[PDB]
Amino acid sequence: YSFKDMPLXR
Amino acid sequence: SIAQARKLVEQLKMEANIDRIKVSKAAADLMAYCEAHAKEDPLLTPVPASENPFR
Amino acid sequence: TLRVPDILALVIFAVVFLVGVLGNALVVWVTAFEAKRTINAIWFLNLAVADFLSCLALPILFTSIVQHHHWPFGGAACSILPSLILLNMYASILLLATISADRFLLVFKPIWCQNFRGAGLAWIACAVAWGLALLLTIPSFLYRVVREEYFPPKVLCGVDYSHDKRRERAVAIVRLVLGFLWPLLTLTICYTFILLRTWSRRATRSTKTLKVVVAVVASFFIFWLPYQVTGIMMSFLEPSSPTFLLLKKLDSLCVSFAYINCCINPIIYVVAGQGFQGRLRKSL
Amino acid sequence: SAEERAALERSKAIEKNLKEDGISAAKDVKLLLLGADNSGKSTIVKQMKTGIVETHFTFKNLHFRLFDVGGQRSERKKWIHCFEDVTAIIFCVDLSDMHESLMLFDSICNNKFFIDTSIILFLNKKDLFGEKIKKSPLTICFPEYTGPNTYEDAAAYIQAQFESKNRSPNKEIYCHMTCATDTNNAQVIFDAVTDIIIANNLRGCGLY
Amino acid sequence: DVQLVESGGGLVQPGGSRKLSCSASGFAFSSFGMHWVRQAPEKGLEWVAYISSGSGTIYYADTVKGRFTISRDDPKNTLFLQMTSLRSEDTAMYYCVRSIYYYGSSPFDFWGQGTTLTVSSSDIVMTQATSSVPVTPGESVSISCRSSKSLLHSNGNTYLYWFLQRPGQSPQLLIYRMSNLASGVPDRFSGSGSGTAFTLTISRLEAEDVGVYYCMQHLEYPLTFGAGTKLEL
Amino acid sequence: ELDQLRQEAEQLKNQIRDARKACADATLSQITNNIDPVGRIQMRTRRTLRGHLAKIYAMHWGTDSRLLVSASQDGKLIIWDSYTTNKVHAIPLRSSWVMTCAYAPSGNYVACGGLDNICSIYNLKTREGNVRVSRELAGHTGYLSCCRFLDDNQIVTSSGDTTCALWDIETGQQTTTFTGHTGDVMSLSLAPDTRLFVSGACDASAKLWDVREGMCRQTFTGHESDINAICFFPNGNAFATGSDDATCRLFDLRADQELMTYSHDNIICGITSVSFSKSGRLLLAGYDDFNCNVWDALKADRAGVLAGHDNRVSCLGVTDDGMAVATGSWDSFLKIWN
Repeated sequence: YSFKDMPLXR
Repeated sequence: SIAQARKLVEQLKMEANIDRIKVSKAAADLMAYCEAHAKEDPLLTPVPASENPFR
Repeated sequence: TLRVPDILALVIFAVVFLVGVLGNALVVWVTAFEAKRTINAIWFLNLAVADFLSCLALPILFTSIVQHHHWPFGGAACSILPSLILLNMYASILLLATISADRFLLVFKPIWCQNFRGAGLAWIACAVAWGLALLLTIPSFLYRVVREEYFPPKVLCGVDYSHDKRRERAVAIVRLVLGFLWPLLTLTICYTFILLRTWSRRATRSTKTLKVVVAVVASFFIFWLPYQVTGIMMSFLEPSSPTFLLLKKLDSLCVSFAYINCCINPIIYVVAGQGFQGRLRKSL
Repeated sequence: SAEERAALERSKAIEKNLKEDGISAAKDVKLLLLGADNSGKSTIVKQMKTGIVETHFTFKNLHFRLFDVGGQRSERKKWIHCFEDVTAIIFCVDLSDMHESLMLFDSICNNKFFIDTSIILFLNKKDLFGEKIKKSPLTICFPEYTGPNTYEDAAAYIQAQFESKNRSPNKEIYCHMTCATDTNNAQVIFDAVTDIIIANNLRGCGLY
Repeated sequence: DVQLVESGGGLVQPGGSRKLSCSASGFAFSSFGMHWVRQAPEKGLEWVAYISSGSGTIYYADTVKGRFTISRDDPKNTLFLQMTSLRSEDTAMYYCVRSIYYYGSSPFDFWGQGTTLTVSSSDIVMTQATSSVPVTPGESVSISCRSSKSLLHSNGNTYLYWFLQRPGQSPQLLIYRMSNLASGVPDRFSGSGSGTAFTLTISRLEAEDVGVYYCMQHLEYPLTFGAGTKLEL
Repeated sequence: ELDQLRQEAEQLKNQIRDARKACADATLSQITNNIDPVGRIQMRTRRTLRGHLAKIYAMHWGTDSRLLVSASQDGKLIIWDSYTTNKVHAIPLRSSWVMTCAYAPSGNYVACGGLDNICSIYNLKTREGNVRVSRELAGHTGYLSCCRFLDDNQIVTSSGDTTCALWDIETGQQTTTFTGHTGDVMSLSLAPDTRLFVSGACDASAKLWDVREGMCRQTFTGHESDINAICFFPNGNAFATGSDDATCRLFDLRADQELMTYSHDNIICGITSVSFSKSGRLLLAGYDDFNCNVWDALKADRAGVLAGHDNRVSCLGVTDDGMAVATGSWDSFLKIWN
């Protein structure tokens, strides 16, 4: 359980 | 200041006995030289790039 | 059809791209020729290079957000690109701080600067700034992977932090501090001292320095606070939380508001810099 | 190519030497020392320790260069453009004279080349000026004066008359009554040059 | 008073190592190049090494590459030549030559004296088809040279040189670039050519013009010489 | 009796004016109005020499039309190679206030001068491999303003002391001096025959000198301000000057009067340099308006313009063969046009 969908710009 | 006045008078007297010619003769001579040597002037006539040393 | 503030993000991205492709391209062209003859051009050359690279890399978020989070590229691009896109903005911030420090040093020590000041010091400072930006961005290309689920197919890039939770809370606070707190204090202290010394006595008051300082500091603060606060709030909350959704929605708008400064910052140099109109002909 | 690579190397070495020489020589301040005749320029120059005389010294890690061009009797317009980019002027005036000094100051301050160059003003011979003003009043040369016949008021009037000729808000003038003192002219010049270089750096950085 | 004195000669066993020095006094040493031309006891001249001003470029002969080093000490005004593993073919007399390179310069202007050295037991070819020729005072003589590849460059300059070596002396420069006469030489000598053929004229031959003449090229860095022609009265 | 002297001087001047006006039957324009023009002239830069640092003042060509020379306030006097944009020599000066430079026709010596009232000569063919000072010439009371070589042994110099002199380098003694001017002499040009030369000073006048005998033969009083440039016509029977009145005029030696004026209503800036062409049809004159103009000699109309400099064009020159023209400026740059 390791996922948070961080947007490209970050 | 007599010496300077005498020198000026002598200079004027020396310059007052020159030989003069008409203006037309001088203009004609200038034109003759211009149209006699215009054929070898590389500024009025652009030189071809083949012979240009700065191309 | 994306009933979400992302429309404003798209509009801002398009406008910033249009104003940023130009500007700090003629700026970098002008400053490139001035090298080897003026020491006051290296700072602006590096800043313009970083800003131009960021603006040129900008039009990838547009394509990534018009589609519902699909990743055309492979794993290597996913692990390479974000570090390179963060390095430019971090180097820009450090370059601004270094320029302010250089201005303070020039103001408070004229004799020493006249005796000993060469391009080597400027190049060393710029290299140090780039190295520190690289150190800041080094934790990016070692925790970013991609996942392929079994739902209706799509591929998306996201950071993967293991059950060890004490790692995110350290890197986030470190980057927040070393990217927002130190440059702000440096700018404020340096500019306040410069203004006090300049206005202390006559033959130096200009009334333009106050305008330039305000236009720099206020813009920096206003356009950089929301992104940092949103990042530091997101890095702590649990993924299964009700407050996560608002930040998840506002991330893109915050990113656009942050990148607005990257196209604002060359206008100050273009306007304030005297003789720019006459220098364009000389550069050409 | 041919052996012309050796000539190219020679040219590169010459260019490097030229750049090094320019960098080394671009670390000095140059001052002009215009003034009247028998105004006391030589005395203060010697105290500070036919063609053009160039005396120079070093004070507090700063190298100065002073130029005296009083040995040439010609129109000033012919060679005044050669002394552009100078830091300042060291105009000197004696208080025991004077109209020629005012005319020269007015001509210099209104010149086109020197529209943004600071001027340091020196007033010499204070003790003998006080002795003379005790002997005779200032009305001999300034009939329009109306104040008393002491020293401070006359000095202030003369300074104001000299200063009123300026017609540019960007110029700064530093007046001083030296009274044939010692070890103060260098300090005054150092402060003026420090202000000038600070202003120049601020202008060059883009804050003006 | 330009002068160059050499030291460091003697007898060397095979497999040894020695050094040679060239001391200069009378001119600006820092602005001149260096050469190490050598001559066999009974043969012609050969080129060895080159040291440019500023110690930027160093060139070596293909015969001694990887076996000798050239260095310059500008403050002390000395030239060094360190050689290792001397063989039986390295016996010769070594010369010290100076040259300056710019538009209008005259390279190989001055030659040293020479030091002896005895050891115990893709190129351009210059051809001289003459070995001995008799002359009489008041007459005229002609010497010819040839090259495998044309020396006329695109810029219009031909790189050919002529030297004369009197008995028991050091060679000097007479004609450089096939048309220019060196300073101090009389007007009796003139050179001309076209392409791969060259000719030298020695009209008004006196008793001080007896010696051996050499023709050299300066187009490629592996400089090559000729056999030479003897002119005996 | 000064009154009688002044009266006779005025009478002589009036007689001279009447005699000069009695030989003005026609003008140049009326005769020339029946020839075709030259159209438009377009010139473009080919080389840019960037080695100097501050306000190059003087330049001169060489007789081979391949080597140049330049002087700047930085204290350096270097010579260039136009074809390859190379640097071959660099001579440092004792005084940084220099205003003139000259190249010997043989190519063995170079000369310079300035505000120190001394003319120096440098030797470029030393056997030691370096350029060294040969002689230092002194004797003038004011600053130097021009210097030209006659041969490898004698030089001519114009100074600000309202005088000119002829020197001998072998002994450094002033052989012949020339007097008669009133203001500061600024320009000097040499005739092709090397038997006469003209000069122009700040009293708005010019006069011709004889080298062999130090006498003045003729005087011209056309302009109304300080003369800054002068140059002989290639034929050798005319010359053109330039003043701060923003005008240029042509004089004839045989007729002793002006012939044409070169002025426009849109030009107010003065002239700093003047030069001719190989055939004498073109006239190039630098201006204070940061640019130069090319004018027809026989028609008195503009036939081109040269731009590219951001400051004063302080010097000008044309090669012997007429291949190119060189311009110098206060921006520390040199350009070659063709």
